[PDB]
Amino acid sequence: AILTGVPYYILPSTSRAGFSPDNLRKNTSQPSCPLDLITQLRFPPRIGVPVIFTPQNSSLKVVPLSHNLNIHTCSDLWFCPESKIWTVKSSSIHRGLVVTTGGTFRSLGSWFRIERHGDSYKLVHCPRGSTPCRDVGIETVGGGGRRYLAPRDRPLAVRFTRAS
Amino acid sequence: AILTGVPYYILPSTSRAGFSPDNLRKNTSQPSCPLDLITQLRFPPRIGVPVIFTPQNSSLKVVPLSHNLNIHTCSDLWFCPESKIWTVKSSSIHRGLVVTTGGTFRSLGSWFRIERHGDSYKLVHCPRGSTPCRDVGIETVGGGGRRYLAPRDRPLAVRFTRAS
Amino acid sequence: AILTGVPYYILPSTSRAGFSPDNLRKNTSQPSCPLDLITQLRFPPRIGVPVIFTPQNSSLKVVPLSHNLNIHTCSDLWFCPESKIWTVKSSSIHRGLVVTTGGTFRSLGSWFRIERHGDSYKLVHCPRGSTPCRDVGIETVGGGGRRYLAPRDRPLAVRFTRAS
Amino acid sequence: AILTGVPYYILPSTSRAGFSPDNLRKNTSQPSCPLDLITQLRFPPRIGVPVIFTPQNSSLKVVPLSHNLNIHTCSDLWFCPESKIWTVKSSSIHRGLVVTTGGTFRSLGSWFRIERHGDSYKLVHCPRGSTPCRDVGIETVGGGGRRYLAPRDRPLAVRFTRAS
Ligand SMILES: *[C@@H]1O[C@H](CO)[C@@H](O[C@@H]2O[C@H](CO)[C@@H](O)[C@H](O)[C@H]2NC(C)=O)[C@H](O[C@@H]2O[C@@H](C)[C@@H](O)[C@@H](O)[C@@H]2O)[C@H]1NC(C)=O
Ligand SMILES: *[C@@H]1O[C@H](CO)[C@@H](O[C@@H]2O[C@H](CO)[C@@H](O)[C@H](O)[C@H]2NC(C)=O)[C@H](O[C@@H]2O[C@@H](C)[C@@H](O)[C@@H](O)[C@@H]2O)[C@H]1NC(C)=O
Ligand SMILES: *[C@@H]1O[C@H](CO)[C@@H](O)[C@H](O)[C@H]1NC(C)=O
Ligand SMILES: *[C@@H]1O[C@H](CO)[C@@H](O)[C@H](O)[C@H]1NC(C)=O
Ligand SMILES: *[C@@H]1O[C@H](CO)[C@@H](O)[C@H](O)[C@H]1NC(C)=O
Ligand SMILES: *[C@@H]1O[C@H](CO)[C@@H](O)[C@H](O)[C@H]1NC(C)=O
Ligand SMILES: *[C@@H]1O[C@H](CO)[C@@H](O)[C@H](O)[C@H]1NC(C)=O
Ligand SMILES: *[C@@H]1O[C@H](CO)[C@@H](O)[C@H](O)[C@H]1NC(C)=O
Repeated sequence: AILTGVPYYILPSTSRAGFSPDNLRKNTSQPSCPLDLITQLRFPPRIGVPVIFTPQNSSLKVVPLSHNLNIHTCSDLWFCPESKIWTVKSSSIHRGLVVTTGGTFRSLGSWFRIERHGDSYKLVHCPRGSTPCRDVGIETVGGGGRRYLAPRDRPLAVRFTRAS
Repeated sequence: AILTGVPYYILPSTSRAGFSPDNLRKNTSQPSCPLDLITQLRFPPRIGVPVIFTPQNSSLKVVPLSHNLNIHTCSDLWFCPESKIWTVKSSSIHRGLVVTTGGTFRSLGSWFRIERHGDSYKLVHCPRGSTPCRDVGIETVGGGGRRYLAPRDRPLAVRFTRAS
Repeated sequence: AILTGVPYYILPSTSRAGFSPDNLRKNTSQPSCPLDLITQLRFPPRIGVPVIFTPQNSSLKVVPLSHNLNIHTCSDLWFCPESKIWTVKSSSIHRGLVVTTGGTFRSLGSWFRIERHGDSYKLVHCPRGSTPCRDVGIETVGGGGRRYLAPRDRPLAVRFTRAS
Repeated sequence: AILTGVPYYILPSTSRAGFSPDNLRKNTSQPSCPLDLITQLRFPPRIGVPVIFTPQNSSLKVVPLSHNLNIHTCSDLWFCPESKIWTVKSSSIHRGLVVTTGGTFRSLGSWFRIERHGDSYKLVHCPRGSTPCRDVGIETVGGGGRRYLAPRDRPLAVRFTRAS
């Protein structure tokens, strides 16, 4: 059971290489962050930075699977003027959509879902909060060597583990 | 994509409780199986027994959506004299149509289709291989406590996991 | 130093999920194997089946990096009539090139190279034994849930470890 | 792809011995650095010190091949009064052209290009930002035992690793 409002790390189902907003990797003040990607921490594999899920249905203590929710990074340090809230933006250099921070709670572009996938989970992003949704996977194109979460063809199988 | 000929578990989109033909659940020799239902494994949830999809178009290597196919259970054990092939039968002791094994390849009553259902899928059954097709859902009436697949008004949203 | 004629396991740089020719996964006699893929062993991660490198330059005891070589599976069991030797074939369902067994030593399509990539290695496949080469990576398209090695855009970072 | 502004190690395509400006290798304050060479770290092999690429076209987010760019060392320590920017100087004590730091952004002598070299890459230097460009290779003459980058007839095949 995934709990509303409680911090979890998102990890690949088969690795301990977690994820962080880019601004937190760089760890310095930024004038702005027009495209703050969520990148994988790989050398060495590190747990990353937690997130919190907020179901569209405000009344729910347990996060429903396959239902609209918001995602935001849980971090007391933050080096962007923009929000911690996840969204999706278009990018030329990454040749399409990428997950980024700097969103807005309950906006049209803010909606993701957690869905079962094999014996674990996938994230999907749902434009306008409805189908058709797009799986969230790993991309490298335009990443210059790093891996970043993006709406993809192939979902990243993930699991959630409670933070600290 | 679902590949023709390859075994997949059928699973509810939000659950880990999969499905087995009753005869395999009982695991004992049967004199006949006039109504071998596909029952859900719930206590505890278990992935069940895989199936294989065979499109009506035998050229097809990838199973298409919204086209006639057969389904059969993938199991080396089999405790009924009848086949592993899925079909639909009427049962007054279940007040209506039920999914069962014991069908025949390419027969009038053997045709199902996989369709999109929101962010995932559903199975429908197509009498004589034509529309109207009816959604396959979960029933309980006359299951002696067990839940089993049956054509009904509301579909069961499902996902597919390649076996393993 | 990678030694000519000596068996190694190819592993991803950051996982213990190795690789096997499909025919060895199935472990039964096949009438033929028109497209025997090299698939990753993931549930649970397993070391896989070794390979042997044979440099184009027959005189060499140490495998040269960035030079033409052949690859063949090292296995006393074999369930295909075709060879253990790696090559690349076109596939419709996988939407392009895939690595397969069933090749021929020193043929035009038999040539791969091991090249340094970050702190480890990549495999590339070199049509006709010359540039331009294509990185070998992981693909899923048309794999029905499995991952298979294919000429790709993005290389799989790999390491080699001596077998048993 | 190499991204403008992002740090990468330059590494020989088949080796782990990378490169550092001499002043960083010595790690001691210098009164001037008339010829701060880029020397290879060999005993043992070490990845060295990253550089950043800046295309002459400042619009460009991805570094293109065969176009004028500047290179500079990425280091917070710096022991020369001169800059981190790469250039080429004549040195009669090295019998000819050598790569050095201490250049100036966008100057006549500051232009290098990344070109394809077989299955990998090479750096060339372009006097006045035009052809003919000369290959950058490794020399040793007058290096007091050390190997250093220098324009020459034979290129050093290189690869690039994003820093880390
Ligand atoms: C379900 O029914 C099967 C009946 O065919 C069982 O297989 C049989 O198991 C016997 C006792 O272990 C064995 O003497 C028989 O040879 C075998 N019959 C066949 C055709 O294989 C099966 O038992 C399981 O599998 C066997 C091979 C052992 O591993 C047992 O420990 C298992 O219980 C029955 N399975 C279950 C889970 O009840
Ligand atoms: C290379 O030169 C640097 C000279 O600036 C060294 O940094 C200096 O290290 C001193 C002794 O540790 C320290 O008191 C100084 O504050 C510091 N200077 C500056 C500007 O940072 C450096 O020494 C290494 O780094 C320091 C911070 C410590 O970690 C030492 O243990 C290191 O040796 C010299 N580095 C090497 C590898 O020689
Ligand atoms: C990162 O940034 C914060 C705030 O600027 C600083 O206090 C902290 O020490 C930094 N370094 C590391 C290694 O976390
Ligand atoms: C929230 O969820 C409950 C139970 O699933 C439901 O009864 C209620 O109507 C939902 N509220 C909204 C606003 O969707
Ligand atoms: C069956 O599928 C093949 C491959 O897509 C197609 O070309 C062929 O026309 C189809 N046959 C029928 C009867 O629909
Ligand atoms: C696989 O196949 C071989 C030869 O047919 C057989 O002898 C072996 O026991 C098989 N099973 C396993 C689990 O390796
Ligand atoms: C094999 O390699 C050696 C050293 O690299 C070389 O001298 C020799 O000419 C090579 N032979 C062939 C046939 O390429
Ligand atoms: C620089 O690159 C941009 C983006 O590709 C291009 O559109 C522009 O025309 C280029 N400018 C010059 C001077 O080449």
